[PDB]
Amino acid sequence: ALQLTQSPSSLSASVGDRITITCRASQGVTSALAWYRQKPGSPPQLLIYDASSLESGVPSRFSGSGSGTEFTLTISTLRPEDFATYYCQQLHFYPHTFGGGTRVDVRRTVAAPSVFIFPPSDEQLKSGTASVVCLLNNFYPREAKVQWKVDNALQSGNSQESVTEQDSKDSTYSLSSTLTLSKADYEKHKVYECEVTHQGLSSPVTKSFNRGEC
Amino acid sequence: LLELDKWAS
Amino acid sequence: RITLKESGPPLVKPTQTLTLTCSFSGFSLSDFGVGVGWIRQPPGKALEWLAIIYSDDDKRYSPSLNTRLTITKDTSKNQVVLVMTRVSPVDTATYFCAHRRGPTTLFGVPIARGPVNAMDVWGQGITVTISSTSTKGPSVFPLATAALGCLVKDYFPEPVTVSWNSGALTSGVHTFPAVLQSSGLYSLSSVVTVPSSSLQTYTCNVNHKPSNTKVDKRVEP
Repeated sequence: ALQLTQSPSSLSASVGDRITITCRASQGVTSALAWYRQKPGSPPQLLIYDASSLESGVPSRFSGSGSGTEFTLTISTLRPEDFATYYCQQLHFYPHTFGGGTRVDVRRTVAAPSVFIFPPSDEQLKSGTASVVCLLNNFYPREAKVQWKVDNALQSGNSQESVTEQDSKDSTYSLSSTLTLSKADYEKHKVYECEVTHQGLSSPVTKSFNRGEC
Repeated sequence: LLELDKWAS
Repeated sequence: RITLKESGPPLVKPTQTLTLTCSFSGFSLSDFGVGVGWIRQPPGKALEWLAIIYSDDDKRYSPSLNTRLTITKDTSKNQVVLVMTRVSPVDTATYFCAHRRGPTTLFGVPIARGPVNAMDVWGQGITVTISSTSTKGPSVFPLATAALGCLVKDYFPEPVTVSWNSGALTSGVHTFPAVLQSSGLYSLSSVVTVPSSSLQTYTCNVNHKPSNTKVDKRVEP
């Protein structure tokens, strides 16, 4: 099965920068490779076809090169509309594989997330379920890791998380993580902990509370 | 084992 | 000018069959070497190639989905149909149809294949959700610089609107993308950050039109 790997998976830049994105294929795909730009809420838009041909109507700041297994897309002078996610696609072999994409976002100073933990409400508990949520507020870069721990037991498969789009003024991201347990399970433990790892933290920050503890 | 695209060769 | 547009049901239940239609203009599926493919994209995820059909009726399918996919064209109607059987929740995604150029010809003679190396025009995409769920209003719970918010849980289908203090509060608010729970119901949280000194009243106004469920919940420390 053909592998199409984009690098990097994420990239921070500023208006005016010159950036390059690469796509490497597990087997040669000759010149049959295309590059697309996709803005949130819209379909992907073709930038380069074959591997270096500029699609009609596309600004000349976009350029593509390479053949075989290595391809690169470069934007000479980043414009505001270029903050988006880019994808490469291989059309030499079926199936016509897409790369995993590379998110290009607005660069700003590193900022650790302010972390908060919320126990479930007594109102929810009456219904038989307990949702514990952890909030990582206004951080940068986007990469962050949350680990739930209950009486020091590492939790797995019982949490879901979602992230905001980069803030238009802050240039930061915020993330919410919800740990879900049945009321029975919730009442069988005491310490609920949200462990956070981020580039802005010299070491992991843990926010927690003791159930029942009044 | 990978099948070639309609326009390959 | 080429345009394509996807149509079909926004909601489908697990095990059911999903039929998607791509209606296009600006080209004909009788034009030499032209193709129409289908690509999907799960929320927040990467693009995944599904299938393609050409004007000579040659067809190809994603190997991991070929037992559930059928692609066909109706040349006279300028449409391409993709049928996916036995869908499951992992099939929820935005489905796109797209055009693929055939080789450039000169006096009806193919002279350049470079143009076929891309999908050049795409449809806006149609969002399809797979859930066994019925229309259901959310249960709203309190989440108590200070941070607070509201957990808008167990509703279907999207979307829901959340505002703070009837719209008067916008600064420091973060309403997160909903997550489709394993139960087939959505859940989201809206939080707001404020100066610890304020703890001013804070009320989240929740509205889920699909179920005509309106809720105002005051959140305090």
